[PDB]
Amino acid sequence: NNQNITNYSIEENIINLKYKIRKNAVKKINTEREIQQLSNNDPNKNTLLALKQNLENLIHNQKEQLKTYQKLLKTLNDENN
Amino acid sequence: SASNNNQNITNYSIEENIINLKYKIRKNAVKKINTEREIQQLSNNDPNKNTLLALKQNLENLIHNQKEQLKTYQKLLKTLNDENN
Amino acid sequence: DIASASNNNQNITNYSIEENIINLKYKIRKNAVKKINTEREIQQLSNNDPNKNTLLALKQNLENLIHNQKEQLKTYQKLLKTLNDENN
Amino acid sequence: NNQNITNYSIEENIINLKYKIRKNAVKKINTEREIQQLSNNDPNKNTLLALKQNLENLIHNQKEQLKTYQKLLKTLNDENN
Repeated sequence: NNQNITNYSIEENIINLKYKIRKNAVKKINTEREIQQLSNNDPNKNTLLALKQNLENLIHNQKEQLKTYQKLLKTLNDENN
Repeated sequence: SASNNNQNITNYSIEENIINLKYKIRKNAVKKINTEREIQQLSNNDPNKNTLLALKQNLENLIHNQKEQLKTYQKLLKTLNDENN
Repeated sequence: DIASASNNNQNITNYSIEENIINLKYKIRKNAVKKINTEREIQQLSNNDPNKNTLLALKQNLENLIHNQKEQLKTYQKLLKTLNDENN
Repeated sequence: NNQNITNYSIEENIINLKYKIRKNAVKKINTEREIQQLSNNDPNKNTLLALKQNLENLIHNQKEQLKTYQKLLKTLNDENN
């Protein structure tokens, strides 16, 4: 009479986030890289920096998705664990 | 001679990224719907209510930043499929 | 033991899983469109071009992705009928 | 000209794939360990089996999309340009 894997579907959603976070971080750094190699370019330099910014927010929103799943998994395995 | 393509591969890489955001947006609208419903099948007390509430708010930002991501990727290729630099 | 079936009240079994299947449904539909694109640029392409090979090297794997995603959906779905929604 | 934006877009598909493969790898390993749960051949061990093995198919599939993209980006240093 024990829940089987139990804290499993929330374990792997946490993993999915860590690796989505570090991914778009790498993507972010590579957009800024690209932006820098462009100098007084055309209407691509400003489109990229928007895309860069969009990535920063996507990273913030995923970090708080993570913190919840993270902080929540410390909750349900509170007392009696 | 000239072979005026080169951009061949980047119309491609932008279209597929556009497709991706369009289906992510619609996918997350469902997740938001689902979330609002389990909220409603929950107590006014239960802590997991507050968790769900937040994951819904985070889902409201996500959809919004993916609308913005979409518009962008559009713009980049969108009109400026017009030989810029 | 045998009190009424309030499993439908407050549980993250209906949840967590539910979300994963919604994820798969829409990845399946996304990749179908993506493959349709690849079918299309393979139609408008050359038959001797360098891109026909890469494009004709991307559809392929989207076909297998679509198949492996359809199977993932049956599984997670089977894991749905099995627990709550006990086949009715 | 204008090939900076193109090396960018391929690179962004490439970075997205490295991390999808890496993420899908972590999920297999963690599904390799947990699938030897605790002998007690329970029901949901059947489900973890299928899940894990569709991870292998995902990984091998991403690994192919990414070599191509990598091979494609490679079409730039030397040969072309």
